Amino acid sequence: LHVPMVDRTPEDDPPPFIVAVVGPPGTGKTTLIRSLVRRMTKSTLNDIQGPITVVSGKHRRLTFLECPADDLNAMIDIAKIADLVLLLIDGNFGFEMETMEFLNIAQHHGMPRVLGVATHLDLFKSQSTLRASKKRLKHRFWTEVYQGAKLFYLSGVINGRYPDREILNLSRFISVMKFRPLKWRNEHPYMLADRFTDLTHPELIETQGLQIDRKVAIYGYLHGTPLPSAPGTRVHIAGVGDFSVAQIEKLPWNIGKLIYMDNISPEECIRRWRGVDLEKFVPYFDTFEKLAKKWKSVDAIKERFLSYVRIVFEKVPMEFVKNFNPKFPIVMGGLLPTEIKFGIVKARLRRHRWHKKILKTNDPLVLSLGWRRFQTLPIYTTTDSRTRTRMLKYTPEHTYCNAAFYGPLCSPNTPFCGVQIVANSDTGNGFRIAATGIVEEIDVNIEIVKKLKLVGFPYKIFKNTAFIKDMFSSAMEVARFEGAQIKTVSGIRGEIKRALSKPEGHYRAAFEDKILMSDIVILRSWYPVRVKKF
Amino acid sequence: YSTPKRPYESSRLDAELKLAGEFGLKNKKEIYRISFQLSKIRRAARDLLTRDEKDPKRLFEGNALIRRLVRVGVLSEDKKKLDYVLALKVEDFLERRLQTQVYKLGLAKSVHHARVLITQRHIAVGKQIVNIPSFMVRLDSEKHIDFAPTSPFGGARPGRVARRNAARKAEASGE
Amino acid sequence: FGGSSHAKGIVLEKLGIESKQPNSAIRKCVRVQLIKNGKKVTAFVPNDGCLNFVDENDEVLLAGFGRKGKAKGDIPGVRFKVVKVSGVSLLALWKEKKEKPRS
RNA sequence: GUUGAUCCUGCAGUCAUAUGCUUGUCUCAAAGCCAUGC
RNA sequence: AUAGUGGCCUACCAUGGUUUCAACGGGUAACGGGGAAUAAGGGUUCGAUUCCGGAGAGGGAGCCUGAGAAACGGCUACCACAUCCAAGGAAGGGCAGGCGCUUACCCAAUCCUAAUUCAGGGAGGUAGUGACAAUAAAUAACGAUACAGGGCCCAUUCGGGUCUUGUAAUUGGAAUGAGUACAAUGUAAAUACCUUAACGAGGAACAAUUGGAGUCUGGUCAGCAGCCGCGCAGCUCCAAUAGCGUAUAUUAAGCUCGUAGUUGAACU
Repeated sequence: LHVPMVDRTPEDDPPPFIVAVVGPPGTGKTTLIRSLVRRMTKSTLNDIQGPITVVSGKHRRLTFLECPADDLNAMIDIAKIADLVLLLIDGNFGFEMETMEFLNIAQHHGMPRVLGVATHLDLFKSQSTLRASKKRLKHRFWTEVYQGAKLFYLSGVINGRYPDREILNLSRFISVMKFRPLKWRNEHPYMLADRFTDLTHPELIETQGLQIDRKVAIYGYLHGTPLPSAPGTRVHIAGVGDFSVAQIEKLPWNIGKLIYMDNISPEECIRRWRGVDLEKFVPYFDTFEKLAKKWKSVDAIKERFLSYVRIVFEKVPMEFVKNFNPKFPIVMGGLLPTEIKFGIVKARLRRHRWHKKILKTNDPLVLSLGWRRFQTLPIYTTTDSRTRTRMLKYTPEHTYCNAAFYGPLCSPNTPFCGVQIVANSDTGNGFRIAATGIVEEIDVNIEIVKKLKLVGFPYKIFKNTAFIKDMFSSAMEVARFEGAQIKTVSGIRGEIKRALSKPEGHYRAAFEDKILMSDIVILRSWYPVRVKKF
Repeated sequence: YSTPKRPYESSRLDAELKLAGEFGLKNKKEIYRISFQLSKIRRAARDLLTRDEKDPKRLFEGNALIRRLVRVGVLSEDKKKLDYVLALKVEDFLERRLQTQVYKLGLAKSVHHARVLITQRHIAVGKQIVNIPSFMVRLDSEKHIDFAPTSPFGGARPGRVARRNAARKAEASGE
Repeated sequence: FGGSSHAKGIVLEKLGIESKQPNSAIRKCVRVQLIKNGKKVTAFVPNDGCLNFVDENDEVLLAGFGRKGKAKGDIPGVRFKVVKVSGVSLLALWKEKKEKPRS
């Protein structure tokens, strides 16, 4: 309620509005971008320099973003910072099991206002049967995924595309309908980059090499809670790593000054301002003659009763210069205290809809936590009695685990999205969604328990005079556990008496009934194995 | 239409399916709507039993109502005394359905086999192909109910599955 | 209720209600403050668990139980049941037919 | 004209509000804020 | 004075004119009627009416054209009143439309106009929009054989009555349209509609459901002895059917007098 309140007030025309065009690579996304900006600037500009600052008057300026459908990272990176989803669809999607999983990412990380745009349904359809298919898509999406969004249908008029009233309906929905607040986004300072300049402190043998990072001046506008408040704060560069900032630039008789002037002694602050340690809690007073004679009369207390940024970096290293490219959009985050730390985190999970596998504990998983993408081994555990007595081997449809792993710690219990990684040529989406959940709590130094099983198969048993035919081969083992308490999966406990110098399985023990002849007589509580760190 | 007064009542609920068992229907909606028309007639039927004998209302709105019941093919002409009109019952409108008259006239060996033969562009009564099972034959159209000129069982084409069976013989056994 | 059929509210915390069948498996209850009245009303979630789905501190839709008051059984005096978190209707999240929003 | 026992039987309706799920074919369902233009 | 008789207007003179089977004053939230549907004519709806009459085109006064305007969908000036400025000056009238409860094509017909047998018409006509409702019916029909029976009903009972039964692609031919597609009709040029050769099934099919019970099958849980225990996954059955629930409401068994007030004999 106050997290939406901090966002809207400084936001005005030079802070843009975030709009992404997301869709398949084959369709004319770029054509829709050109005809969309054809309405804004006068009638003829059909050249793409994206991302670029779109000056849409003094009322609302915007900035537009597209990303290719094969990039696994920035498809995630665009999803959490958006304020409008504009999806372009074909006449060939809807049960395509490998091309439309990003819908779940926008479902989980925060859904803004969404849009369906139908364009290739004219070159493919020629008859009255397109009307039932469009309404069929209205049965699927987006009317079922959110009640309160409009599915648009546009003509296929690829390059040569209209300026007329249909993008006045599109710019009607863009121009009028605004954004719903995203909770955990607006508690962080976060900024999209607009311009990007490389300052190298000109040519020297300490300017280029194998290890040289230079002063990058980056340029953009602010979003969320204010980042310029102090120099030398922290930041995250997506895909590259977490860094600090060196120097940030911003382009949109008094005791209160003398206290912060640290070349002045505090007795000179008191001395200039008019006219010893907190290890003594009780404050200073004068002598009893002075306070007594001074406070003989008590009259003196008788009323006392009834925008734009120019950000400087000393980063990043030389190998990212060789990964320079046209600006496939890059976003800056801001890390908080109790999240710069590392720790073991406990998080609730479940299995994901339109996913077709199972998850062992040894296959590492790619996790998106806030602004950070990290590969971590997801060791699962369950309780069965409001206390843990086992772990599991792979998270089923049967039960839904309590997952634990080690990485960056995240106190405010954020929602938690887990992608199984594929290559750039496996499905058609850069990831495929493995599981989703929520950070439940933070807990360092916890220890999982897996109860193994020493095996003894019964054959002929009575209560007091009890042997096991086949359970052991060493006598000194039983000599050590003679002070212990044994079991059976049926639930009538035993207590071993004495090894009796027979290391053949046969030895005398105790049960508080006679264990039955279709039972399994065992022993419990085995070694509490460690956590894989990565 | 109109729903009956009680939805679940034992002697009437089993009396549904013995109508659905003989005639072979699919919905009690197709039972209730038939009783609904029999409801509206019967209220009017009791109206002309109160008024005077040889009232022209009892003549013009009586006998034409009587003759229309002979015209639809339900009231036999021996019972033409306006006192059998109260003694009408539910199955007689069910008996004049287009589905059941097929089975009575040989040709169907079931009431469910005739249901399939209605909806597959088969049997016509006049020169109009009828594919609604409730066509309500008017008793002047019984001995015109017959297999179509097209749509085999009537000839001159054997049909897409018989021609496909002919097609299989020519390609593997022949050439 | 105030006479109407439903009331929309906010989770404060998650309690503990257990069972005897099939064995001691936890059936739970949740604590919801009313948005419109400020009275604090408990509720029950009829399913296999589903405490996992909802959260602390989110938006629910309470609903009546249908007996003119009159709590069902050995759950002590709980009169209301939960239908919708975030507008997406728990039963649809129960099968798999929806995925829950961000909050 | 006045006291008891035995036998028999007995002790749902709502177009009336909101909401959830699926429907191959046919027909019929202000005295606030602004997209925009002079 | 006007196109025109006329207190219509002005000076004179007279003191008059209407009205008890009823002048005038006054209410009907229906801006007015002829008319259109259900058809008691009483009534509902529209009178914002299919035909016309009164109001207003930012508010004012003056002025015009035409046989027909009091033209604002004609002009000048006044007043509120804002837009541009090269700083001289120039200019429009605060309007619609939409949300809050995405609107295109054509004069082929009718009629009107025409520099008029040409063409035009913000006259006119033709497509977008759909569970509060609701409409028809598809999801299969008919044959064949070998294995096999402790099969079904009533009393939850103690027990009794009736045995015509199903599991196997054993297996075979039929029959069809949901949909795919030229052609023609339609023809505002024209879209859809009425027709149509060509295709097209043995269950992965060409992918119905929302329910409901069930003393059923499984898994390591208070808490412990002298001995014996307790509390998601395998299917089966019942229901209407493109429809089925859920929550709230709802229908059916102290004494007495005495006023307003009320009621009360007979009879030519």
